[PDB]
Amino acid sequence: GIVEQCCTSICSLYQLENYCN
Amino acid sequence: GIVEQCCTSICSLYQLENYCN
Amino acid sequence: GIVEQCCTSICSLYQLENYCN
Amino acid sequence: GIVEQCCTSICSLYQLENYCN
Amino acid sequence: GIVEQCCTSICSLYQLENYCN
Amino acid sequence: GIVEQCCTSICSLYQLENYCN
Amino acid sequence: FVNQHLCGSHLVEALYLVCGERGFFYTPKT
Amino acid sequence: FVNQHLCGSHLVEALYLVCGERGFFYTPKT
Amino acid sequence: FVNQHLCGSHLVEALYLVCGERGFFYTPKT
Amino acid sequence: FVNQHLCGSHLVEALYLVCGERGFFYTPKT
Amino acid sequence: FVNQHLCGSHLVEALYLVCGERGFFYTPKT
Amino acid sequence: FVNQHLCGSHLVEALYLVCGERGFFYTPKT
Ligand code: NI
Ligand code: NI
Repeated sequence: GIVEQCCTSICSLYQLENYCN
Repeated sequence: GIVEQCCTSICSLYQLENYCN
Repeated sequence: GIVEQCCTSICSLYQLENYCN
Repeated sequence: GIVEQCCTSICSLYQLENYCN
Repeated sequence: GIVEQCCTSICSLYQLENYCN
Repeated sequence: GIVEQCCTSICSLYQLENYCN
Repeated sequence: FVNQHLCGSHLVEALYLVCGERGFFYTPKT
Repeated sequence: FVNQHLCGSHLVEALYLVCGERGFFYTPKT
Repeated sequence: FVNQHLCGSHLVEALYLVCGERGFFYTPKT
Repeated sequence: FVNQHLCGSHLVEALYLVCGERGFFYTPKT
Repeated sequence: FVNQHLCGSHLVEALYLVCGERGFFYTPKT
Repeated sequence: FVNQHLCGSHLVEALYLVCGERGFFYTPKT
């Protein structure tokens, strides 16, 4: 999920857009 | 400059990227 | 909606709780 | 204290009201 | 008081230090 | 660097002024 | 709990505190 | 839903949220 | 330049930054 | 150090930085 | 990515997210 | 009173606090 993708691992600002509305 | 533009107007993350080292 | 209400007026933590998953 | 109750352990928003004025 | 001064006027970190425990 | 001085170790608000402009 | 005046990032902060973990939807007007 | 960990600046943000105009004390040595 | 770790309130700040008026969902149980 | 214009959560942030650890009292007008 | 209205500490936050690690210069008008 | 740890976004908030209109540089690779 986002926590695994961005907190446990690392993610780009582009990955973060996956969770926009 | 950038600081004033983001606050009084609007700015993009792409403009902000110019201030990275 | 909630976003606009909290900013232009006032809102309670109880109203915010409606937006939890 | 609050650090032990809320940081080392976990606490609810209701517990946090223990430290209002 | 301090809360109102920092927001409506300006305040120094030195004034804020008076509110430390 | 600042990360070593202030994050890995600890630093004072006075040390932080070392990185003003 | 007290009432809240919350704009921008400050609202998302409040949502995060109130919800954790349950998560939340941030849904501003278009 | 289990509760969350609040430390440091995040803890005092949450105190501000809950207490607001009532005000609060943050006393970690206690 | 390698990417950074974003957790908790810092993660939702970054979601707000990227998404803004589009809005977003923060769903850690997912 | 420079002078500060500080409203809402931003003041509590500043108090936290200035004080740590000593802690502080947040005491707004009623 | 969306456009941003950013004042005070909120701009520095945005700079930190956009840059990490590369770092950044915060350079307001005098 | 011993000093505190400041990392990541919290470190740059503190830099903004101390430096304000003077501006600053955040250069973690240094
Ligand atoms: Ni943090
Ligand atoms: Ni703000």
